[PDB]
Amino acid sequence: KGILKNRKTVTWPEEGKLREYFYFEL
Amino acid sequence: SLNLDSIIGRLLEVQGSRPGKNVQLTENEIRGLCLKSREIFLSQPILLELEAPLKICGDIHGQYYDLLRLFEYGGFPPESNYLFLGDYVDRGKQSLETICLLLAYKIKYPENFFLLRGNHECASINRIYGFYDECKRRYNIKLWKTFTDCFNCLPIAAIVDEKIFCCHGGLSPDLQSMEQIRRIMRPTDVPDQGLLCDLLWSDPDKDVQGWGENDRGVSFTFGAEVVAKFLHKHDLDLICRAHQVVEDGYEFFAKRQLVTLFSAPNYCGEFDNAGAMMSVDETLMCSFQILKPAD
Ligand SMILES: [Mn+2]
Ligand SMILES: [Mn+2]
Repeated sequence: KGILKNRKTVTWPEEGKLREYFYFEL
Repeated sequence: SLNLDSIIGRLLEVQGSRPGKNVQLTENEIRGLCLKSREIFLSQPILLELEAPLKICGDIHGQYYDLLRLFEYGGFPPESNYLFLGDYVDRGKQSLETICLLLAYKIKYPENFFLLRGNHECASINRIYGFYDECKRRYNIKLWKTFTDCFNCLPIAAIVDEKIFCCHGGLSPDLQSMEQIRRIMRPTDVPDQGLLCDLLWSDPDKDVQGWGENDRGVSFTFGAEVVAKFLHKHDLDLICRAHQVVEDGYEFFAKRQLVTLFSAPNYCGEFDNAGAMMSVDETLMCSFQILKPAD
């Protein structure tokens, strides 16, 4: 199932779905 | 003769343990991690050609429990694919646990886990900024030199689906063809100047036109126009790099043509920055997962 090689375009989502936050106790 | 699953299990067992317990592997287990991962680095290209989907991470700097949080939230291997952009050791308190887990995952999942070289994966740097002192305190000088020989074989850059160019530092004024990267022979040290140095040291600067002198005293800075001409000449869409701390964990440059990733939150207790991790799906749609302490 590897991803190492031996036509796509970069895209970004709607600005609401750009960041996903994870908060933790320090 | 490497019990990789036992190493990984002991590395992962300290999850959720307050305070920051160490994971003290044996000297021979760490030497096996170095030598086996070293073979895999040399058998794979120095310029990695990868395929989406994967998650890309910035500097860790021995913040081991922040590395565990990156895997917990992004998916422990092999639930997700990973490409790291270097600077695994120095400054932090647990460089050994950090690099050992990364090398272990590299051996366990050699075509779904990838590690690039940062400017701190270099003996003349990490002798000073912490890693050597950690190796001397918890093991011995011989093991530090074993790490150096391993680090000297790390790949230098990666290209994801022929559109996202990845390295630790940034562009080089001496980079005209990707073949110049593929021609670098391993093992090698990081020179004080040139293409290999620039790939691990240079930075983008919003205030420079073309190439400028870097405040670090090494390599150069480049401006928004250098990024655009580089992307156009090589039919690329984005440059993904690390090497600089950014408050939100990620930071765009030159109208989203370059992004800086930094994955160590609250950088060695000196900043109140977040840590980010860029997820790219199979269609090359890129989003950010941000790690931040609750306030
Ligand atoms: Mn760094
Ligand atoms: Mn760096």
